Amino acid sequence: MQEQALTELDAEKKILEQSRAGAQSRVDSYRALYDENVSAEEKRTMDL
Amino acid sequence: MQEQALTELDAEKKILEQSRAGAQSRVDSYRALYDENVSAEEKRTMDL
Amino acid sequence: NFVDPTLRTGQTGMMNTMLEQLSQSELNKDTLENGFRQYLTAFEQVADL
Amino acid sequence: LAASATKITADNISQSEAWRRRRQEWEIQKNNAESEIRQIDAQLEALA
Repeated sequence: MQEQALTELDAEKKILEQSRAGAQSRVDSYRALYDENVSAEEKRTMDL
Repeated sequence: MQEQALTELDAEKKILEQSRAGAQSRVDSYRALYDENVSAEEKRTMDL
Repeated sequence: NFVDPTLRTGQTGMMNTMLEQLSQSELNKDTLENGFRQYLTAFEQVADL
Repeated sequence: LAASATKITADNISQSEAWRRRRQEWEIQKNNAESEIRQIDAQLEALA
């Protein structure tokens, strides 16, 4: 039963790794948004 | 009492399955939104 | 590496107004041809001078 | 009339850009829910 109690931790690690991957995808998305501050076309609107 | 401790897990699975179904409904909704990028009528507005 | 096909120095007003009209998201053949016919009208006028 | 039509085409570009930012928010939400599904599946595996 100790081996089962110890593969349960290898399962908890998978849960936390999916959390990590979700949060990393969010950081990747918002960094792109915040870095491309205004689109090439939002500047075109202001010039217009 | 072990059998009760073991049907409690069949109850935890139901909790997690409702979570799974909620999240799957959200994915289904947002995929439809993101796939139908602009409606047939939002394009009509731009042509107008 | 730095040439941007859309923004160019010395770009004529004709090309400016065409890029203006292609700056939406729905570029179907109808808008893509109307823009070019209008560009071509302006071009014809500046070529007849 | 040229000034009016210039403001009209500026509003057109602004509209389409608002819709593009909307679709980007939607893609972020779809990825949130899509990763939450993976997390809940890993959670169901930990429960099994």
